[PDB]
Amino acid sequence: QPWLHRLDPAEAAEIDDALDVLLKSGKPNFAASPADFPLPTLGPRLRGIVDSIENEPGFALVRGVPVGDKSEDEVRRLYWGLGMYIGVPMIQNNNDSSMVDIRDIGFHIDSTDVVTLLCRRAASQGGTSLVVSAEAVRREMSWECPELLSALYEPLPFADVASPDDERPDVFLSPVFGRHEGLTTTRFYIRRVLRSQDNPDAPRLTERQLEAINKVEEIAARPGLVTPMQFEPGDLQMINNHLVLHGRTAGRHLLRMWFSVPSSRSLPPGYEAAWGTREGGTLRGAGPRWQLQGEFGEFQRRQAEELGVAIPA
Amino acid sequence: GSEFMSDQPWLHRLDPAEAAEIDDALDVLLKSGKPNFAASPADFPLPTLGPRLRGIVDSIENEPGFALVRGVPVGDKSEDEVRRLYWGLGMYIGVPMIQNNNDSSMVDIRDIGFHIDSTDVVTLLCRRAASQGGTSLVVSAEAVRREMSWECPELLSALYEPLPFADVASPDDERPDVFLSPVFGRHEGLTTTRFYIRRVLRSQDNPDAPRLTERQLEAINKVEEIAARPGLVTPMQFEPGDLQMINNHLVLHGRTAFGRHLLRMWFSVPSSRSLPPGYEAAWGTREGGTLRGAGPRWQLQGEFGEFQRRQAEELGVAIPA
Ligand SMILES: [Cl-]
Ligand SMILES: [Cl-]
Ligand SMILES: [Cl-]
Ligand SMILES: [Fe+2]
Ligand SMILES: [Fe+2]
Repeated sequence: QPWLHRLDPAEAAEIDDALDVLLKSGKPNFAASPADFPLPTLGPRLRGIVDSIENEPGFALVRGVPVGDKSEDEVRRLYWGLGMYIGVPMIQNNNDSSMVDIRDIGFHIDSTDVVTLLCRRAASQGGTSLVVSAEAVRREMSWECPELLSALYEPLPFADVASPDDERPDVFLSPVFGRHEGLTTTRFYIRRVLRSQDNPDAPRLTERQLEAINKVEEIAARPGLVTPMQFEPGDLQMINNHLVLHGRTAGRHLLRMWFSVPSSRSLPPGYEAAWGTREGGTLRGAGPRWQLQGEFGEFQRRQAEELGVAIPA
Repeated sequence: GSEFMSDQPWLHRLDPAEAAEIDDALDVLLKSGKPNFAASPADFPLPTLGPRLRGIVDSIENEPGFALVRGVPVGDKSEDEVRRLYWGLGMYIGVPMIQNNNDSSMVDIRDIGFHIDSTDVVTLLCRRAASQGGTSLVVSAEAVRREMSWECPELLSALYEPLPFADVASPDDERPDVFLSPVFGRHEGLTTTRFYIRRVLRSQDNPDAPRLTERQLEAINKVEEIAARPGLVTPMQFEPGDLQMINNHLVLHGRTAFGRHLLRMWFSVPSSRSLPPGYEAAWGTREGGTLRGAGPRWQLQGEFGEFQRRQAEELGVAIPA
């Protein structure tokens, strides 16, 4: 498939050699640069793949990352090395983590420009990853139930993933479907919309809005629109959250990273509350207060200058 | 990519050898002594351009849904000779259709209103171009529908429900026959459109046709408004020898205001799309790749009808029984 990019032996061996440089450098992750994880041929190719998910269908699966003979610690450093050719990593939670373990789901986006998942160990049976184009869903609705689209273009309340108190979350407004200068952007997450109601000041969800978001979920789950993906050790999935909704079917171990990327799209008016800034190619996304602190923060600035990602002041 | 050509991808130029091939083909046709309705590709041989023409007509089933062939040698020909040349080219395009109540299968166009023609593929051969203006305009119907899905989705339902159209095949234009058809439809993943405001408004002259509701009038007006926007329109300035080919299921066409002379033909084609339920009234048959379109009663009669059957068998166009 066009979204599948396989690594050949030389490229896999190139990653092993890159990790050796990183391990032998005596530098910790947050002090490293791409020169400490050299990918002479795979580097430019990875940048190109990340650039390509700015277009439909908005995701890519890289296959063949050599993780089988590595320790868990070594895989994380390898993953960190690959991330230096993807984007600027972001803190993802209130625990100052920039790499989250997924071990032992309705369609949704992650609150970041690009999310990646590296599979170290695959699920025995279930755990099939599901991805769908948000624009394809919007287009089905435009044929089948256009009367509901207006509800998804008006801003709806979302609980902020960065809320310190999840029982009384901070809330921002965002449309589910938007577009700016011809580039579409989506935000969909039923749980976050329902949780927004725990803030008594947030607007109340009308039944029309509830009907519309439920319609989005129903259509996204249809066979004709879904692309299933059964992760194998060494798979690196990359998703553009402006274009893709992702989900999962019912000793797995995946590693998640969040990235700001230099090719991200500028956003429509009013999207500052949800994303921090409208301008594309900037350091943005969930939990602004988490970012740009300590050694990790100094890595973000160096990495942003390396890839050409602007840091809003 | 790595190359960026001057010509648009929908522009197909003829080289000298291809032009000479048409000149030679016309010589064969004129020297055979056969009239148009008795001829076959054997009487207008295009060894290299024939297959290329078939491929271009097949390719307009996909986006962008139109093509402009440039360089047909018409400059030194009489009006009569250009018509014979055009007829020869049509034997590699599709099965020609009767277009009006005077049994014409080649109509003269002489001296906005986006619309389709009531046929699968319409072609225009430019013998003479207008000195100033007269720019041909084409727009993607699905692109118009998609703007509406963003800007005014509440109006789309009115365009998916059948609307009344005056039938071009009506004997009495002041008392037209009327059929119902949606403005936008899709079947098995392939979209189809019908749009022509004048025809929709003229349907009201038939007292039996349904009266146009406010939502329908607002919706069709919105389609016209969006189609005329600069960002969606593709202009084309015809030159002598240009052959424009348009797939009416995907493209709406129009013209800007002003010795113009174009020749129009209508074709059933073997790669045409199957249509949604209820489209029989407007098209005759839903099945794709069949002889269909406006005025079924006009077709398959006399010598022209026998040419249609021979031509349909050559190209693989089915004739429903
Ligand atoms: Cl999230
Ligand atoms: Cl017509
Ligand atoms: Cl009319
Ligand atoms: Fe997620
Ligand atoms: Fe026309």
